[PDB]
Amino acid sequence: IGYHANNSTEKVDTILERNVTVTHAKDILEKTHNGKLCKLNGIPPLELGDCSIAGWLLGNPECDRLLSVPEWSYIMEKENPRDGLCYPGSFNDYEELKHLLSSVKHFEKVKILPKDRWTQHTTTGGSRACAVSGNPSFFRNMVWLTEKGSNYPVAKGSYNNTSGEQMLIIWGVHHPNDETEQRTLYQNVGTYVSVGTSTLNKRSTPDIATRPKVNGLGSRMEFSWTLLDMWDTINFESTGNLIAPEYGFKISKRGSSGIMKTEGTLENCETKCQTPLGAINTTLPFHNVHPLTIGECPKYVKSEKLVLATGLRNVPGLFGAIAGFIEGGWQGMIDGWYGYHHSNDQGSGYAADKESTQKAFDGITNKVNSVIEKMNTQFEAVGKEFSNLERRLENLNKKMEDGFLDVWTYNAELLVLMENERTLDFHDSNVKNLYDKVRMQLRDNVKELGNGCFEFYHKCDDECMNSVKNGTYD
Amino acid sequence: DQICIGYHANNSTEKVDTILERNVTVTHAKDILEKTHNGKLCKLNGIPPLELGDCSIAGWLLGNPECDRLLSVPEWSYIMEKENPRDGLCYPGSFNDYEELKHLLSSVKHFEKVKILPKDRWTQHTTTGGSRACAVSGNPSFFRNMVWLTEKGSNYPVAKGSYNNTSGEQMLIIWGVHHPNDETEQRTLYQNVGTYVSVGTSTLNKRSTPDIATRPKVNGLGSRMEFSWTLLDMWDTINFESTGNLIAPEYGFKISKRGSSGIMKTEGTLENCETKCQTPLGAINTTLPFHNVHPLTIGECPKYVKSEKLVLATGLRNVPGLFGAIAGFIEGGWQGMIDGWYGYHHSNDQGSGYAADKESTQKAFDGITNKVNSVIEKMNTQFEAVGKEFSNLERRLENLNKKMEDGFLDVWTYNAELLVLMENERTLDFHDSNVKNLYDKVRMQLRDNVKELGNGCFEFYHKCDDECMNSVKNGTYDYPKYEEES
Amino acid sequence: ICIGYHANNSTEKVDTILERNVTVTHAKDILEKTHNGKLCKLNGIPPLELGDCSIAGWLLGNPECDRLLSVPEWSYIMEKENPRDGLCYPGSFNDYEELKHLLSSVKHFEKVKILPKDRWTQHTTTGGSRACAVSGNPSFFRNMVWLTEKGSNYPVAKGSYNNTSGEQMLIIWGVHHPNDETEQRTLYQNVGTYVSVGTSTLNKRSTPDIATRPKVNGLGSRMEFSWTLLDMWDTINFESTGNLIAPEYGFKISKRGSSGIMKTEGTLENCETKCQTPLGAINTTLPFHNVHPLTIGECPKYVKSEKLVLATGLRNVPGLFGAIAGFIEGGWQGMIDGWYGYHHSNDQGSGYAADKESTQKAFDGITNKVNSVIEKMNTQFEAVGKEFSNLERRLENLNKKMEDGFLDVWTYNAELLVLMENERTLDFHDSNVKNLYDKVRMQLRDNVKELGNGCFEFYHKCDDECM
Repeated sequence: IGYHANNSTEKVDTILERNVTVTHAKDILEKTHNGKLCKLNGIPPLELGDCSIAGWLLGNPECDRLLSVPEWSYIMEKENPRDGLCYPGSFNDYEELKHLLSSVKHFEKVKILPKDRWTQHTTTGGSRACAVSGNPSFFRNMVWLTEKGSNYPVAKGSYNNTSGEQMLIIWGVHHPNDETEQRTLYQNVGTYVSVGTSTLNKRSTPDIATRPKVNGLGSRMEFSWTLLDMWDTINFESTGNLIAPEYGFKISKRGSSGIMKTEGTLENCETKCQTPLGAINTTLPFHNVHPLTIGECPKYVKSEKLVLATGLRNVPGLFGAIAGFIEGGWQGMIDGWYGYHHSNDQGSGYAADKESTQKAFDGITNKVNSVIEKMNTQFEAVGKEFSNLERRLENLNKKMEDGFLDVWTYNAELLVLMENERTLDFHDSNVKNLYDKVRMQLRDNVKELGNGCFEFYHKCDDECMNSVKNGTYD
Repeated sequence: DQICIGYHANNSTEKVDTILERNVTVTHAKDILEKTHNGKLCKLNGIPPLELGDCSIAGWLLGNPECDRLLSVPEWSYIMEKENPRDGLCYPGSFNDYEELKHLLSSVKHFEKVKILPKDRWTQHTTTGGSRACAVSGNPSFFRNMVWLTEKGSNYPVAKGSYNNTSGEQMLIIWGVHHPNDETEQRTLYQNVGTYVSVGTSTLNKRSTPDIATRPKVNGLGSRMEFSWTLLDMWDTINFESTGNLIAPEYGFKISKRGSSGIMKTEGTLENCETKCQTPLGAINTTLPFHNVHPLTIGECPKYVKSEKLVLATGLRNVPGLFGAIAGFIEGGWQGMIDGWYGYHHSNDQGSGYAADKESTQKAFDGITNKVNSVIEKMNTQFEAVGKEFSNLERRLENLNKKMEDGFLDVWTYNAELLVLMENERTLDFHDSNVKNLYDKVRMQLRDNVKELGNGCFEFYHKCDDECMNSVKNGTYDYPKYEEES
Repeated sequence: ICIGYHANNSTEKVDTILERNVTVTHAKDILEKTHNGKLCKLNGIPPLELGDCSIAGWLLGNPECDRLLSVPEWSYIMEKENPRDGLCYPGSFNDYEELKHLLSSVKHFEKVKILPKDRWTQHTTTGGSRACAVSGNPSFFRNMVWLTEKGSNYPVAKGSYNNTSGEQMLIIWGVHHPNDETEQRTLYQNVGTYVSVGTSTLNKRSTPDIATRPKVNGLGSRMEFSWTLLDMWDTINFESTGNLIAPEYGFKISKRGSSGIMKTEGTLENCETKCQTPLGAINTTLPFHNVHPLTIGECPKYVKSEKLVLATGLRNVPGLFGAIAGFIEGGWQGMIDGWYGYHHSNDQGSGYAADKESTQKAFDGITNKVNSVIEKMNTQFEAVGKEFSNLERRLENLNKKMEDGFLDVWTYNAELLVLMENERTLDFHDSNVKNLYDKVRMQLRDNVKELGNGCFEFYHKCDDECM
């Protein structure tokens, strides 16, 4: 009676030993990507290229050559894009807006307050900070309302959202550098910008103050945004300083996702799980490619290897058989894990025991499937956006992401160490029972050598052997 | 004459899973997953929930007239609110830090409405302002708890009102600012045009100005009322001052908490049962470590888990393993044995029978009882609310909460599933070992005086009466005899 | 010759999954529960000791905070729960909690004068108040300037500063909210005033909120402070027609790594640690601790356990494999060379001789088990104790629910890991003995009578050479 051995050099670790050589193994740690940024469940990412979401939505001219898909599953944005607010300013609840737009089932720009209908006001206001070909220009999607021939009548504009979808609408307030600038632009001095819906009520006043120049400008534009419900109306009214929308964005979501910081470009592959380094195609329970994934991914883990033993100890244990009283394995056996040798005056040979091998194999298959398929895997974004005044909130997020990282790493490491010493012991027991099963038949008619062999007292031809390996014999 | 070592079997069809096998039939099992509720919404630790019925918390606190018929308890342990109540801000508006206020009120040790700035004392101002958006019987009315200060006969003198909190408890006080639809409305209501509303305490400093703008009509109104709130400490004073547009409180709410809880979205009503753990589907009464009833629980509950079954094997493999005994060289089990898990058969010229081995059965039973108790009682279970409130501009914060709740869900589910799979293969193996040792314990006594058949039976060479058997099952036995030999 | 196992005077108890209060020959506690009682340096760098002050009081320069130490560098902040000296002049501080997090850990911190008090000619500059009194006399936040009318005139106040210090600079300013319109005038002449602050990033125009309030420290007025980080080479511009409480100083700040604040009454003591708690410092390699939840540094997983004892030796007898406390009824106190071994009775003498090879292997295995449980534990720098405002009760609870969530995960897992690993360990020893017995039996065979107690009685004579 003996056990299998081969040319393998695959090493695993158990709870009691390490660097233990086994005959076969399974790695349950995915660590390879494809290097490519891909579609996610068949739907592409929004490719911003060199733009920020602000620049894109406002219509920074340097963002004219963007692709713009009707639908996307996540957003590729560079870390520190180049083209954002060409006209220096700020964007209120910018991060909230990014989350909103992270994943969109349908997205269509539509004209809601046409530039031309602003008669009684100058409409061509631009600036060289938004220059296209030396010439002054402006956010393609916004209108800079300024005095007309020395007069700025109350500006009123409204829009009933009849597009049949929620609509994202953005507006701005211009903050002059000094009182003089305020006048040459708007005539009036104590101005206001007023925005209303069923939900939104807001009246801003310009904050005229002295500031350092950004892109050569001391003035600023502060943008705000809102979701106009279906069949609801938005009302703009202003005595000056209103930067009005010309367009709105029909938006229907969906499921919500996240933004991926990367320099690379979309490549036309598929994936259910994307990382900033490349896409992951795996059934394995854990990965260590990169923490900031998007999609349905394995548990990220701080391990370098998680190798599960599946075969037995390779010898060229709890039950004292394998590498025990049966000193070594048989390379000559290839039909299975456990089996017989048998020496006869009709010839020698190695014959695997198909029934106990098959059972052991079913068990190990079940173990590996348990460790792999009990793992619940849902869609997550991981990489989140936080402002400069949200350092506590950002850290709460980190402490949380790190918290799970440690839980999964420790558990996966130990699950593998514990399950490996069980597996080797399992093989040991399988052999010990095969030996005992044969011993309990032969009894007296054989001398138990002690090396796992039985020397027959009587002659045992090829017909007699088969009975022993069968369970027949007598 | 012969004696046989064996193990219990029964009519059971209960199946469990191990790490190596599945759908394995065992003689007894324990389900450690609670999945039944009582369908009722109950008191929580003896204290009722606040039943809002068709109202929102805003509607309730402000005194929306459609909320007149609410119960109002002095004390509650959580709040039942519908998803999308019907009666909130009858006069269209907003409520600042509304969600924070809901959390504050989620659980309250004592709650009493008290009159702090009596409506009548506002002489020099009109006080009867109402609106048909808050209509009670066609007629115009208003939030029962608030006062709409308006011009009196073409005059709106500065309005001053203060209150020293002498109630001996923190007091929740709410006020509002009215945002007219146009400048004309502003005048016919308040005369003055550049108005303000000013509120102060030792802690709060706020001056609002009305935002007069054009808006779509909600409940037929283009105007809006924006409410704010604060906690007035004990022995501290609140000062209101305004040249117009103040919607002043008439009442305040004595509030003493407590512990903080949460709000439950449901359509159902309180039913007068008890529970330590409430779900939107019904209450849970269990000692089990895990449940799968519903994620949004309130109280002290089992770990919610995405499993369908978590069955722990306690008995042995039902046969009608690591140690090669059970369903091994002892091919099957004995249905005829009912005194225990392991035991003897024995064939005598005085009769046959089955006799369980009380000492090894009792030990095995104590071990399995300890295993099950370990898995169950090591589970730490504290009071939590789970269901949280987030505003429209708090989608990131809400998602952080979800990612967190989902994070633990996966941890517990994976661990519970595997803990059960691992512990089950140990249990079956444990029984196997128990039998193997009982067999070996008998073999090592008899030695020569018996032929080891190989099926777990021993055929005696000498005769072994009922007195001889007892010695073998005792551990006595010996042996001088001998015969045979002969 | 016999086969048996070790026993000793030990009374150390462990629990397994099947039994409890089981006595073993040796054990290892993997739960750290001792501190040194001292508050210490953290990785060689001291904490900022605020003593009786709040961070506001410190930064603004509340006079009652004059005698503070002030280090150029610190790894965390000691602040009392409810300090005594904060805003002596009643008010508020905007995004205060965010500011505390910013300052929790600082690589370099230097106060520098950016808008000298003297250069405010055309304005009165000596404004004080008895709420900030130093020796009866009125005083004011040492780091701030109270700009007031000069002889009945308050010209537009302009002051700017280009950040040339070569480091980000934390700058703080305030707006004074008078009690009534009259106070506004006797302080600033003008009535419709504003305070305006600008940088490349910050744009803000505040107006004073004149209203009636209860007195705090005898004052109905209030000062509302705000703050900003002025980037390197960027400029900040102040402009105001009144009510501006201007900075005289700014704080060069370079961080670092970010940490947290520790609420405590104690004082720094000049010890070292990698892990500090409010009760004392922890020096351990153990995977879990139960000293205190609010730690700072690199600490073991906090856990709700009272004991986590790992069995390492075998069952102490004065199992799965039926040997230990089985057919070999008890252990030998007379054996001291190892865990398993032989007795042997000879006509040349008796004795106990441990089996060095199987003992050494078992010992290597158990050493590996204990090392696995301990060294697989990933331990990173965390702060745990966080600051939340009165209007952040939801956010604070999200943090608690999270901290409690992991506490339960680790506690349950550590408890069960120990229970499961202990029944494996005892069984491991059992198997080791069973195999040593079988290894000897399979040699002797016929030449000996197997007694059944783990001994073999030789048929032939077996001298010391035969043994």
